Amino acid sequence: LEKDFLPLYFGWFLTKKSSETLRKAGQVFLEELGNHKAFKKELRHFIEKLELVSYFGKRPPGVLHCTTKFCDYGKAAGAEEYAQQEVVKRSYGKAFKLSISALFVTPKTAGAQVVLTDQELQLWPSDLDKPSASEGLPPGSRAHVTLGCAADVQPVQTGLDLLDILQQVKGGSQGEAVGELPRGKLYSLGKGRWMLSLTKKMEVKAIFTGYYG
Amino acid sequence: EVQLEESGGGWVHPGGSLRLSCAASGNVFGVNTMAWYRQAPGKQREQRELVASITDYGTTEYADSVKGRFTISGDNAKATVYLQMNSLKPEDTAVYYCNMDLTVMTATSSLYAYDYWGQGTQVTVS
Repeated sequence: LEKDFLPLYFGWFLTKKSSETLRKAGQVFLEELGNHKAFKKELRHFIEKLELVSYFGKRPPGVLHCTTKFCDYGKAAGAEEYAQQEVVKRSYGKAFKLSISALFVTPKTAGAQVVLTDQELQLWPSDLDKPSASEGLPPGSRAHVTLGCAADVQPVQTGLDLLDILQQVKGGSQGEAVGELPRGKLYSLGKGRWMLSLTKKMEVKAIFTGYYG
Repeated sequence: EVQLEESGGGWVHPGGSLRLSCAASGNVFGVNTMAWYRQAPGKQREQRELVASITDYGTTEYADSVKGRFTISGDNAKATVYLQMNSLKPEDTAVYYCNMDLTVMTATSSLYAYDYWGQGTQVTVS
């Protein structure tokens, strides 16, 4: 853990293979959504042929990851406490398996929903789970893997858009499957949100460690 | 401890094509960016100009001088990049160096982003 020299943030970082399984899966999704009749209808609710791939190709270059605690080398609030935790120290470099339950896209971000296990939640902080919809959403609902971003969109947006998506998905206001994609059921949630509920949970290998950049 | 290894390059008459590749050997955890710079005959290395770039996401940036003639490819899984050059001009003569912003895992499992350079590949157009 380097009890002294802290990273920019902790989190689960996907291996080279899992990273492309998810990365390429997220591309074909954006390729299907952009060519799907449902999405084409409500396009004015989302903005030529708007190729979603290029639209979401602004993510900061780097390895796909599910962040836990942003530390800023200890300058971020709570960083020192999180790193000094025994579970965090005893998990550095340990490999975990992250479950991807669904893909999603909004006018701002395009990400993947992560369903953390009981032990993975031991590393989930208790500050990154109380924005606006986290009240009534369970702990760890913000867990995600950012796959894409619009022009001026910070990756932190992806977690909030997920909570926005889940807040409606819980309220039964997602509606009915507007279509069945090869991977799962497409759902139109209005206000630009979309979800590909994966019929089969995508399993991705990931290592919990710190990133210094 | 990664090593960048170029390939391709040669002597071509104006209007030909070569495919410059560049793999990465070692303990690379992931690729963040892959690019191709070039240094013309005479230049000093301080004047290495960007020729083509590619991101993990697949976003490409090119130089107008080559945009439409060259085409950068990629493969994050094998840490390999390609630069298929088309309709080559004499002004394209240079040594094409391979750049790679990569994430690498230290022994303590920590992750860092490193910038690696390649030795070079000779490209001649005449």
